[PDB]
Formats: sequence, C-alpha cells, structure tokens
Amino acid sequence: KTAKHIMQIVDKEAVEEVRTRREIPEIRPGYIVQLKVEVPENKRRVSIVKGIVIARRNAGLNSTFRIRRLVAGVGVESMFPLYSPNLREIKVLDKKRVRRAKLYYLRDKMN
Amino acid sequence: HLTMPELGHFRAQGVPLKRKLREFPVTEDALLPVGTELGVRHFVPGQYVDVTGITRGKGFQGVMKRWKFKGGPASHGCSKAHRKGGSTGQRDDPGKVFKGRKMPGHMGAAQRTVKNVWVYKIDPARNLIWVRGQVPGAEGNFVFINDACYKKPDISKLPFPTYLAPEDEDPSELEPLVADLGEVDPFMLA
Amino acid sequence: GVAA
Amino acid sequence: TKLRKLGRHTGHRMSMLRTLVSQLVKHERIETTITKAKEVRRLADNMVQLGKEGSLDAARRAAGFVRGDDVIHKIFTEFAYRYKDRTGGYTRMLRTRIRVGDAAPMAYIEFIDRENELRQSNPPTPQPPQRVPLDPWARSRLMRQYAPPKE
Amino acid sequence: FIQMGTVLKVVDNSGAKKVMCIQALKGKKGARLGDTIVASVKEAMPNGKVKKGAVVYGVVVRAAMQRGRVDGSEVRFDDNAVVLVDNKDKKTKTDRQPIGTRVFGPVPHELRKKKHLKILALAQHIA
Amino acid sequence: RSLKDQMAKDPTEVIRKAVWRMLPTNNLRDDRDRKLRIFEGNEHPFGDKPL
Amino acid sequence: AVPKKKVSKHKRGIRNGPKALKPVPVIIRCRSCGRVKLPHFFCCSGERG
RNA sequence: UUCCUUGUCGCAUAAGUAGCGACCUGCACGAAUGGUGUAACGACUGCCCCGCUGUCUCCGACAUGGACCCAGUGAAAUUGA
RNA sequence: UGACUCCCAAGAGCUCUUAUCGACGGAGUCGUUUGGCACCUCGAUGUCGACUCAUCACAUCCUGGGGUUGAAGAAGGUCCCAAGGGUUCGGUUGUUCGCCGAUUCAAGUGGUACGUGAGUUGGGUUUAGAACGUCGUGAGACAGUUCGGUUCCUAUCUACCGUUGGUGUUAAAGCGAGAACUGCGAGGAGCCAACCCUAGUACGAGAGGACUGGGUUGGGCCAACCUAUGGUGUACCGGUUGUUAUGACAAUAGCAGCGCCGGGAAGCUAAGUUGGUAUGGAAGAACUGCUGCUUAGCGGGAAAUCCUUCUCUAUACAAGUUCUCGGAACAGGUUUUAGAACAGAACUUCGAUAGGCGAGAGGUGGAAGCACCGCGAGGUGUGGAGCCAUCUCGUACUAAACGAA
Ligand SMILES: O=C(N[C@H](CO)[C@H](O)c1ccc([N+](=O)[O-])cc1)C(Cl)Cl
Ligand SMILES: [K+]
Ligand SMILES: [K+]
Ligand SMILES: [K+]
Ligand SMILES: [K+]
Ligand SMILES: [K+]
Ligand SMILES: [K+]
Ligand SMILES: [K+]
Ligand SMILES: [K+]
Ligand SMILES: [K+]
Ligand SMILES: [K+]
Ligand SMILES: [K+]
Ligand SMILES: [K+]
Ligand SMILES: [Mg+2]
Ligand SMILES: [Mg+2]
Ligand SMILES: [Mg+2]
Ligand SMILES: [Mg+2]
Ligand SMILES: [Mg+2]
Ligand SMILES: [Mg+2]
Ligand SMILES: [Mg+2]
Ligand SMILES: [Mg+2]
Ligand SMILES: [Mg+2]
Ligand SMILES: [Mg+2]
Ligand SMILES: [Mg+2]
Ligand SMILES: [Mg+2]
Ligand SMILES: [Mg+2]
Ligand SMILES: [Mg+2]
Ligand SMILES: [Mg+2]
Ligand SMILES: [Mg+2]
Ligand SMILES: [Mg+2]
Ligand SMILES: [Mg+2]
Ligand SMILES: [Mg+2]
Ligand SMILES: [Mg+2]
Ligand SMILES: [Mg+2]
Ligand SMILES: [Mg+2]
Ligand SMILES: [Mg+2]
Ligand SMILES: [Mg+2]
Ligand SMILES: [Mg+2]
Ligand SMILES: [Mg+2]
Ligand SMILES: [Mg+2]
Ligand SMILES: [Mg+2]
Ligand SMILES: [Mg+2]
Ligand SMILES: [Mg+2]
Ligand SMILES: [Mg+2]
Ligand SMILES: [Mg+2]
Ligand SMILES: [Mg+2]
Ligand SMILES: [Mg+2]
Ligand SMILES: [Mg+2]
Ligand SMILES: [Mg+2]
Ligand SMILES: [Mg+2]
Ligand SMILES: [Mg+2]
Ligand SMILES: [Mg+2]
Ligand SMILES: [Mg+2]
Ligand SMILES: [Mg+2]
Ligand SMILES: [Mg+2]
Ligand SMILES: [Mg+2]
Ligand SMILES: [Mg+2]
Ligand SMILES: [Mg+2]
Ligand SMILES: [Mg+2]
Ligand SMILES: [Mg+2]
Ligand SMILES: [Mg+2]
Ligand SMILES: [Zn+2]
Repeated sequence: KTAKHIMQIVDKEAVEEVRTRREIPEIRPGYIVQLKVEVPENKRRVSIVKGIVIARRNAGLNSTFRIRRLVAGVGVESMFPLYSPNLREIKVLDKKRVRRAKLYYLRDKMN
Repeated sequence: HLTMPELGHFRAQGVPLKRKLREFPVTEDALLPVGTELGVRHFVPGQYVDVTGITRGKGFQGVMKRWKFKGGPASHGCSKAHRKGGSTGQRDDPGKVFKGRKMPGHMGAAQRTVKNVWVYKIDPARNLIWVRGQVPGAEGNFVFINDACYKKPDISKLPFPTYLAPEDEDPSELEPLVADLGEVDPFMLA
Repeated sequence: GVAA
Repeated sequence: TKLRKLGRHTGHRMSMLRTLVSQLVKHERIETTITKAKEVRRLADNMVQLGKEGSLDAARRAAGFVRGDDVIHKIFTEFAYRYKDRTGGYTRMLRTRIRVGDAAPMAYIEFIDRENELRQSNPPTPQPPQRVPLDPWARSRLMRQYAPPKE
Repeated sequence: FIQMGTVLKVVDNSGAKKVMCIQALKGKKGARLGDTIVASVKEAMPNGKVKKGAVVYGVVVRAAMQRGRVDGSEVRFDDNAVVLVDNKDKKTKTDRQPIGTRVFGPVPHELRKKKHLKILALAQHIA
Repeated sequence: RSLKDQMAKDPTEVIRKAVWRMLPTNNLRDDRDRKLRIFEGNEHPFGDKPL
Repeated sequence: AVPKKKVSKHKRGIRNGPKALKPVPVIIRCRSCGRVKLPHFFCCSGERG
C-alpha cells in the first residue's frame, strides 16, 4: 500500500512538472487533431500528422491516444504517448459526435 | 511486532527496531560502526549495480509452463496427453530415471540476481533510486543492492567506505541527481 | 504374425 | 475484495444471495455457514445504504435486488430510522457451532443496535472530516523508535 | 508475422503484383516491418521484368502487425506489401538495388535503421 | 583430480584415503577412523597426553 | 497397476503412524451454561440481553 | 492389372515416389467370369482451387465438473516371504 | 561380410615414390551392415515409421589451437589436439533411407530392447470382408497391387520432481527457542553471424586481397518483469432480440447454460519490455622452442580441466559460528505479495489485518425526473450526467486480545 502511494505521488509530480512547460490540450475520441511529430530514428525528421482520435487511455504520465488517417490511399493507424517530448505541437480542429469511447468500427466502415 | 529474542538483540546492540535484516561481506577497511545510517548517495548515478530478491511465485506448475516443453497435439487423434511430458527415460540400461530430470513441481518464489542494472537517477531527499529496467520480486518486498561484478565501477569515484553525510544537512535543498549521458547525440550519428 |  | 464462488454458477449464486439477504432482513437473525455469511454481510450493508439514501433511484435499485414488499418497506422505513447516525457495519457475524452431518462451521448473522442482540454494540459516532495525510517519508521520520527498557 | 504461405501485394513497377512468401531471411517466428523475405511470384503483368513463377527477394514496406518505436509509439498499416530487390548477386548482404524504379504508397521510418536507403530515397510518402 | 593437485589442496586427505581403503568394511570403520588424527605440520594440540 | 506383494504389518503401521490424532492445547468452558468449546465460539450472552 | 520403376515426355508447384494427359517395352488387358464409354446419383477412394478457421507457427486468459482438503458410507484386479 | 587403421611401394604427380594418391600382396581394431549358432523367454519380452523427452562414445559436420603443402595473398588440401555449445524449414512417399527447393557457421557418424505404446498416434506390415493380375482341375495361394478394420490398467516397491512432520548435534533451566551467517560439497551458465575502422594496408605483374586489435547491429538460447502495447478479463458500463412476472404507464428481474453484440481497470500472459551470453588466477593437449649431454630440467601454449560470478547446502555424525529470550517460542482469529494440504509473511484492540462508510483516481458514455420541438418513431437542455470490477487515502462502525482468561 505504501509503495503504490509512493508511485502515485511520483506520477502526479511528473505530470505537474510537464504541464508547466508545455501546452497540451484535452484530447477526446471523435476529435480531429493535427500534430507535429519528430522521429528520432529517422535522423530527427519532423512531419505533420492529421487524423481522427479513435481511442484514448489515461495512465498518468503514460497516457496514450490513437489516430487513424488515410495516406496515399492506404489507412495508417498510429499511437502516440500524450506527454512524449517528441510531440512539438498539438491542435484540435473539429469535434465529431460519437456515442462510443473506442471507435474501432471505422476500420471496416467504408468511409 | 518483534519476538522477544529479536527485541533483546536490538536492545543489546543499541539500535532502533528494524523490519528486515541482511548481512553483507566486506573487507577490513570497509567496516562501519554500529548505528551508522546509510543513504542513497552510497551509489553514484551512472554506475551499474546488482539487485537480488525473491521472485514472484507461480505455485505448483507443470512442464509446459515450468520448462517450456512442447506437449502433444490438440487434434489428430491424441488422447488425454495434451500437456504432459512424454517419455522420462530409456528402457532397461538404464532402467531408472536420471537425476535432474525435468518434472512438474513448485515454480518460482526463489532468490534470483539481476546483473548489470543501470542506475539512472537518485533522489536523496526522499531516499529513492531510479534504476532502469526490471527487478525481481513483488511490489512491497525487499531487494538487496550491491555493485556489479561484470561491469565493475570506477575505483576513484565511489565513496569509501560510504558517503558520510554531514549532520548539518536539510532535505529542503537537495535536488535529484541524474546520470550524465554526455553530449554526443546517439540518434544523429546514425 | 504377432498381434496384441 | 476476494469474491467467492461457493460451488455454484452465476445465476444460482446470485439468486441464493438475494434470497439470503431477504430472509436476513425478514427474520433479523439467521444461522448459516460462515462462508455464506462472509459474503452476505457486504450486500446486507449495501441494501441498508440504499434505504438510507431513500431516493426514487435508490428505491428502484433496491427493488431490483431484494424480494418481498415487507422487506423493501422495512429497509426504507425502519432501518433508515435506526441506522441514520451510524456510518457502516450494521451486521454482526459470530461463529457458533459445528454442524452434524458435514462438519460445516456455522455462524449467526444479525442486524445490530436493536432489542435482543448478541452483544451491546458501540454507539453511533459521526466520522471526523477528511484529514490531509502526511508523506510516507515524513511518516517514516516519526516512526523511528527504540527498544523499551526492561533488560 | 509474415511467414511461409503469406500472400503479399507488390507496390513497385517491377511487373509482378502478388507474391507468396517462402521464409524470412533472419528470424524464426517470421518477418516484421522492414525485414527481407524470399518469395515466389504468383501473378504478374504480361510485360515486366519479373515473370510468374520466379523466386525473388523483397523488403516488407507495409505490414499489418503493429511495430513499436524508441519513444513508445506504434505504427500499424492495413495490409502487407513488399518492394522487390535483386537477388542474383548474393555477395551483398547490405542495401540492395530495387528491381523497379517507382515506389507507391506510404513507406515506414524503419528503413534507415535497416539500411534500406535506396528504397527510402525512391519513396514519396513516409509514414 | 591428480595426486599433485590433492597434495597442493589438502595433504591429510591423501593419508586418510590410503588408510580408509585398507581398513575393513563394517560398522566399526568410522569409529576407527575417528581415532586417526592427521596434521600437516609438526604441531598438535595433544601435548598433555601421555604420548 | 496392481500391488506386487502383500504389505506387511510393519509397513502398514509405519504408514499409519503420522495420521493418529493429537490433543487440543486450549479448551474453554462457559461458567454459566457449562458448554465445552474451542476458542472463538459463541454460547451465551450475559444478562439483560 | 507394370516386377524392373520414383520408366520417358508434357501440364501443374519455389520444390510433386502423388494427380491429370500422352507413349507402348501388355513380367502377367481383352470382349456376357462381358470390352469401351456414359447424363444423373455416392456418410465410397484419390487430386486441385476459393471462403474459413488454435490443425500449426506458439500458445494465453477465463468458465463448469473431477483431481486437492474436512465430516459420513466404503470396492478392485494383485499377493512365496 | 561391413566400416576404420596400419605395413611394403610398381606407378601417377613435367624433375620428384610417400603435398595428394597408390597396383600386386599382407597385419590388425570395432561390434553400427549382410550373416552363422540356437544358450534365456511360447502358464506372452507388443513388433516399422512419426510425436514428446532425452542422454552417452568420438572414428569431429561447424565454432577453437597447431604441423606440412605442388601454402605469394584470398579460398583451400591433408594430418594431429579438442566432446564446452550447437547441428533448419518445406514438396511427393506410411516410410527409415534418398531425391528436390529455400536457407545456414554447420545441417556429423553410431549406442541406449535398430532408446522411448502401464507417455501419445496407428499411415505400413501381420486376423476375419471385397476386387485386379498370376498360379492351381478345385477348396485356395502369392515379401504382387488396392479400399476397409475395438490400442485396456485407480501406481504397492525401486527411480525421479516438489513440499512438509519427527529426530541425533550437552547446553547445566532432566534445557527449550527466534534471528544473522561461513560453505565440506553439489548444481547451473558455456553460442554465432554480418558490417565498419585499423586498411584498399601486408602480399601480388595485375585481377584481387589479409593476420592481429577495437566497436556497432542482429539471430539462437537462458533468467526475470507487467510501466506502456496486444489477448483474456462469467458479481463492471452500455445497446439490443424472443418470452414470462411485477394489473397497465414508468423502471426492472428470471431464462435463452455471459442470450447476443461494443468497450473494459486490477490479475495472468507474449506477440511485449529488461538482464546475461564476462573478468582474473592455477595447471597444462597437439605443437613450439631454451640449457645440458644422454638420464633430463625449463618457458610459451585451445571454445577443453580446476577455483572466481549465479543458486542450494551443518543429518557436513570431527554433527560448525555470532547475537539474544526464559509466562520464551507455539497454538487460535483477520488476511496476503504466499499457497493442493502443509509451510512462509503481515495484523491481533495503546489496533487500518479484512468488511462496511466517505473522498479521489480508473472504466463506460450522457441516468431518472422535469422542460422545449415534432402527428409519430424520435431530437435538444439541466449535465463529462449516472453507475461500480478494481486501486489509493481518511475513519474503529462490525469481526480479529468482548482475554473481568
Ligand atoms: O506375442 C507377443 N510378444 C512376444 C512375447 O510377448 C514377443 O514379444 C514378440 C514380439 C514381436 C515379435 N515379432 O514382431 O515377430 C515376436 C515376438 C505380442 Cl503378440 Cl504380445
Ligand atoms: K497385368
Ligand atoms: K457393362
Ligand atoms: K457410399
Ligand atoms: K515366446
Ligand atoms: K576446425
Ligand atoms: K592448414
Ligand atoms: K510407441
Ligand atoms: K511395461
Ligand atoms: K523393488
Ligand atoms: K491487461
Ligand atoms: K448487461
Ligand atoms: K433448456
Ligand atoms: Mg513447438
Ligand atoms: Mg501445441
Ligand atoms: Mg482431447
Ligand atoms: Mg480411447
Ligand atoms: Mg502489481
Ligand atoms: Mg462440493
Ligand atoms: Mg444465465
Ligand atoms: Mg566420521
Ligand atoms: Mg510400382
Ligand atoms: Mg517432375
Ligand atoms: Mg496417397
Ligand atoms: Mg495416368
Ligand atoms: Mg467370357
Ligand atoms: Mg478377366
Ligand atoms: Mg461389369
Ligand atoms: Mg489421489
Ligand atoms: Mg545342441
Ligand atoms: Mg509368468
Ligand atoms: Mg506379462
Ligand atoms: Mg580425436
Ligand atoms: Mg592462406
Ligand atoms: Mg554433442
Ligand atoms: Mg499441397
Ligand atoms: Mg518427409
Ligand atoms: Mg525401437
Ligand atoms: Mg538413436
Ligand atoms: Mg514402455
Ligand atoms: Mg495412459
Ligand atoms: Mg492400419
Ligand atoms: Mg490398409
Ligand atoms: Mg493408451
Ligand atoms: Mg563449494
Ligand atoms: Mg519466459
Ligand atoms: Mg500488462
Ligand atoms: Mg498496468
Ligand atoms: Mg488492453
Ligand atoms: Mg414499459
Ligand atoms: Mg426462469
Ligand atoms: Mg463482452
Ligand atoms: Mg476486448
Ligand atoms: Mg612443457
Ligand atoms: Mg600457462
Ligand atoms: Mg547441526
Ligand atoms: Mg503466533
Ligand atoms: Mg495459510
Ligand atoms: Mg480497511
Ligand atoms: Mg474518467
Ligand atoms: Mg441506464
Ligand atoms: Zn455459555
């Protein structure tokens, strides 16, 4: 019990420390987002990713979210840690109405 | 919480009552008097340590979980021998089962040591240490940390026999120390 | 032959 | 919480628990096996909490669990008046004997703070408000102590 | 995992359109994204550099199994797709010449680490 | 293990093994083995006994 | 599989040795109702119940 | 129905002692102990393709009944010591 | 008979017997081939191949160290030393064997009842049915072909894998217990490839192309972990079909063996993530050199041997050491990170061990009631609403010493 309490204190402090340095908006399923992603494996290459949020998970500093987009005719799904420092800029463009929290039916739905 | 012999042992040694005890072999020049308080600054960030603990228990387990056996097929006629071990020896010379034969039994909850595990960060205000990777044991249990034998640390940098903290010290002014990674970027020289 |  | 299976599948287990809680409310004290009582006490406290809330949604949620009209009326009037100032723990479970026939350890389970109860219970005390806890390190600094002088 | 019996789409102009995988070059369970596979041509264009029935090499540029990165990100496509390279010179176990001249669709970031630099150069969309 | 390594490691075990396999094989063997005290040097504790 | 030989009285007694019963260390009796019981067993509640 | 024999050639496969079509050198086919075909039919015996899948790569989690433990009742083959 | 080794050396190798080979002839070793005998078993020793699980020998397939070459370098040939670790996936075939395809550092040869059916299978052979070819007057026959055809057993003893209970180890209370150790001894781990620098250097006419030394990335194997990812998540959240009940509305409950769909925290798990695949010392195999002068002494020397790193171990009977207690240790109850029972570990009232209660995190996705729009199915607001499988914190209300025991 004391160990889990220590872990929760550590996670709260890490999240609060990141939030005073970067501006990270609230991301929900059904949102349209556009973000700037730097890949350190490919010589720190910076690109722009635009998509629709189909899944989200709140896990403290290790919160995650999923993006499904169509690139060159082919659908690509990418998952990003929310507080990852390689997310330079995050913007929200549109908020589509959904009745689910996970939108995995978009893989088989034609549009 | 303690039985009477342990209460007497602590009262005779003149130390406050503790929960877990361990004994570490040292040399003659590395002894410390009774009552010395040891901190996280005993270790330097950037070095490698060895962690020893009691691993997680799995209970009575079979051969396919214990020793990664293959077992038998799930179809094609096999009858009541899907996850069993198969043969346990040859016939008549030797006429016996050899010692050390792999068989089902109690799994885990034994003591294991993880070598060359890296000290990333040190928080001396709270006496916390961030060590990269996994450590054997359950959460809420005790582990024992020594120096690594494989990647031996630098002699001139370790505090000997330990880090003697000044008595005029306050936890308000202590900032957590991160292990230095250098300056040359790994991801750019690729 | 032989058969069990 | 460890949830017991009691040798039954889901529908049989939940129907037996609902019948047991209804009989406990109806008779105010029942004798059953210790393992059944250890599962009954949680739901028997949950129904009393629903009756203490006493809203329409609580009435619907309690009528979706217990059986009988005497039971639902008793929970929503008499127990709401009786356990109004008590925080939790409305039931008392005491081991009594060993059953002839299968050596099952048996136990009384009853509602507390009434006439003809097994023990005189403590008076209902309001809980003090929430206190901001100390850090584990600040508590470990205060937890240090020496052996008492007797030897 | 891409293994024996996988059918993969071909995304260059080498003249073949579908291949059947034989094995992966390195790895026991199969091929992940960016890995090199040996395949046999199951269907091909009437005019092209590769005919039906040939044994070819390929580099997996799209795979339906998710792949993790060093920051904790994952990437997952929808189908499996390879770009064929030459195998007549078996002395080079490094970056190969692609057979074709154009690469269609998205290409992953792993090719720099796997040293598929010519495929990465001939790529157009990298995702 | 060779005799050279045995003499480098522990020399009294050589004499103990030599005597043990000339003693008869029965239940008195360890009782008679308990009376054989072998010393590497020339100093022994039994100085006050009638040697 | 069948037993190869008959189990003798010596082996039967050695097997049944550790399974014999043992006495109970603590026994409580209520002074009013006179019931002999183990610890943590409820028999009587006192007066003015 | 062919021992030599995984005969030789073609189709098909990355690779086919299998399968299909040929050839004739038929150890040891052959015309009501019927010869050659044949639409429909077959829980008959082979071969190939699509869809589908824990059959497999490579196994994992969960759920009911035994196995485990306590209280009653209480067998079996076997047995020179 | 077979396999392997050795002796002689006509001859081949431009010259040159013995780098590589070797005619005519001989001497052996092994117990794997084909055989010989009929000694055990016919009041039963279940026979081929496959699966699972292995283990030994070395006459070595790869990796390691060397001598010689008809060895410039690279790639080799042959012989000696070496058993530490390995030795692939598929097509036809019942196949062993073998052929083929794609790989690999390599895809070794044999023994263990041609290992292994009270561990699995049952395709072949080898019962009874039926057919073809051939033989026989015929009943029938054919290591000629083809289709079909019951695989039993609850483990007493030895062996092995795990877990416990008793007991010897004088002590001074006929002494009884709690911790912390040392390690006689035993077990485990032992791999390899590609690329880059040294270096386009050595060598070589050129084409080609190193030894040694140091990094990087992968594959195989082994030990652990659950932060994140994925799977499951049967007393969580929602949607919905058939029917029955609460008279109907409203809201629910049972059953369709989670009714069926979409998500799901903890826990478990790999398909995920980490850690190893070392260092130092001693003695030394083939080989290699030094002193001496016939006997020898000495130095260098491998993935091999023994200590060192990891795990167990004082029933280690020469039975070990240190600290402590004497209403001590146990037992009983509430539990758990532990678990078949047992054992371990936490708490046992001057107490947060479990339940309840309150607050928060997390999951689901917008409750009921009311109001507005629409004829209606329905839509919008109050409102990130309502609910609860888990996790944390606060709190003795209930059960643990309510033991005036
Ligand atoms: O007769 C049988 N076995 C005998 C003795 O039991 C013996 O084992 C045996 C086995 C196989 C065999 N054969 O394959 O020709 C001959 C005898 C079996 Cl039929 Cl049980
Ligand atoms: K014929
Ligand atoms: K006819
Ligand atoms: K039929
Ligand atoms: K016989
Ligand atoms: K070699
Ligand atoms: K050589
Ligand atoms: K068998
Ligand atoms: K047998
Ligand atoms: K025996
Ligand atoms: K999970
Ligand atoms: K439901
Ligand atoms: K039914
Ligand atoms: Mg397998
Ligand atoms: Mg399997
Ligand atoms: Mg089955
Ligand atoms: Mg059966
Ligand atoms: Mg945990
Ligand atoms: Mg039962
Ligand atoms: Mg049901
Ligand atoms: Mg002795
Ligand atoms: Mg034939
Ligand atoms: Mg062919
Ligand atoms: Mg066939
Ligand atoms: Mg034909
Ligand atoms: Mg006729
Ligand atoms: Mg005829
Ligand atoms: Mg006819
Ligand atoms: Mg049993
Ligand atoms: Mg005779
Ligand atoms: Mg007999
Ligand atoms: Mg028999
Ligand atoms: Mg040899
Ligand atoms: Mg050379
Ligand atoms: Mg071997
Ligand atoms: Mg096929
Ligand atoms: Mg085969
Ligand atoms: Mg055999
Ligand atoms: Mg064998
Ligand atoms: Mg057998
Ligand atoms: Mg069986
Ligand atoms: Mg058969
Ligand atoms: Mg047959
Ligand atoms: Mg069987
Ligand atoms: Mg030892
Ligand atoms: Mg594992
Ligand atoms: Mg997890
Ligand atoms: Mg988690
Ligand atoms: Mg998940
Ligand atoms: Mg209605
Ligand atoms: Mg019903
Ligand atoms: Mg579901
Ligand atoms: Mg799911
Ligand atoms: Mg020498
Ligand atoms: Mg040496
Ligand atoms: Mg002892
Ligand atoms: Mg106790
Ligand atoms: Mg227990
Ligand atoms: Mg509590
Ligand atoms: Mg939330
Ligand atoms: Mg609702
Ligand atoms: Zn009484």
